[PDB]
Amino acid sequence: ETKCTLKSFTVEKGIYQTSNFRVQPTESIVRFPNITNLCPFDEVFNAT
Amino acid sequence: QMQLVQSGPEVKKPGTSVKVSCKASGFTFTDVSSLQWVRQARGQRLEWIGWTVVGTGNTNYAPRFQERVTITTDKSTSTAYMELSSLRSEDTAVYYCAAPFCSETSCSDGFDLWGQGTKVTVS
Amino acid sequence: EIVLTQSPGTLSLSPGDRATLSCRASQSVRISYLAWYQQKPGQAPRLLISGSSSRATGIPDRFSASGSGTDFTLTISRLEPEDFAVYYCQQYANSPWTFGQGTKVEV
Repeated sequence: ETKCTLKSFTVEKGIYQTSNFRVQPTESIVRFPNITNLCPFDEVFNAT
Repeated sequence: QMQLVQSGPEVKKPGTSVKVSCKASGFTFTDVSSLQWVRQARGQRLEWIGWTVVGTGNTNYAPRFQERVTITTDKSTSTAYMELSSLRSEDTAVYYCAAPFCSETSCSDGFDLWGQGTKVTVS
Repeated sequence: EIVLTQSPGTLSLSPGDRATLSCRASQSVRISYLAWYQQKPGQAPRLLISGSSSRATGIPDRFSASGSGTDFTLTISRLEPEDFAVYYCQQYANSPWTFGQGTKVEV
């Protein structure tokens, strides 16, 4: 990892900082409201 | 809620055609969903009439109902139209339309939804 | 198109008893395309068991489908007094479908 970070095939003695530490999400959730009333778009457009 | 609403009972005359329809509250005909039509007379066994595929457009009809009944579906309004020609006194009965809860190709083999039915009488 | 006969024709059992009914065909034999329905007077029929192996939404555990052959059987563990109505067997395998005649249970 540090060989790749330093863009070299040899690394000298020391302490080097590398890619970060992270935790990936495990799933997905979605909570839009509950209704299902079919908004009356037809009445506006199809009015005589 | 998922519920079916159908029109009211009607009285008609011989030598005339009748158009029957039933709608849904929150349920749409979509692509996969399909409904059947059943008829119930006064104290008589149920008779199957026909069912339609909203998506493909295929239809099935009874051999005895192959000359005077037509069933059509409109996905946009998700409506069903039955045209019945020359209704007799034997055609006076209650009609019901039944469809399953079939969304995203996930539906069992039973018709849960059930409309109240229309009492059609022709004298 | 399978002509279905439902037995027994009539029943008169004490409430809370265990009852079982059967229905018979003579056309093509299918097991998982059968459903049981109950119709009250003045109301549309309601579904009880679909496919002879699965309950519907809200169906109580009292109803229990059985049968592996051409016979189609249903069992009710307890007869609570609102269950007195007519029952219908229906198949989906065959050509233009036919309902049964109906089994009526009495008090």
